[PDB]
Amino acid sequence: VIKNLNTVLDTTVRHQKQFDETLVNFETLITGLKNRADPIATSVADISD
Amino acid sequence: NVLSETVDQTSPHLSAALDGVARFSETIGKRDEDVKKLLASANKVATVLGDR
Repeated sequence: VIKNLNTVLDTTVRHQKQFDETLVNFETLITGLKNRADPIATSVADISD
Repeated sequence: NVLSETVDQTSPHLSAALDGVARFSETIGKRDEDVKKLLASANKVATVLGDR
């Protein structure tokens, strides 16, 4: 457990800057999509129809 | 007298506790560098998680 957790943690630390930025970027993207979810879902359904 | 009574009562149950504590303490004690490196990397990742 210690060895494998150390491996995963050092892999994450190597990209700590990107791992930190991706949370904020994903939150911004998902919030922006949620604020227009109903038109987006309506449009997807209309495209399929 | 109280110390004598305590040592008389708690002696038969002491060897097993000593053996178990020694084994479990040596589980971590022979991995000190690994444990400390794990704690440092966990500090970094957990700080990233907590800030966001």
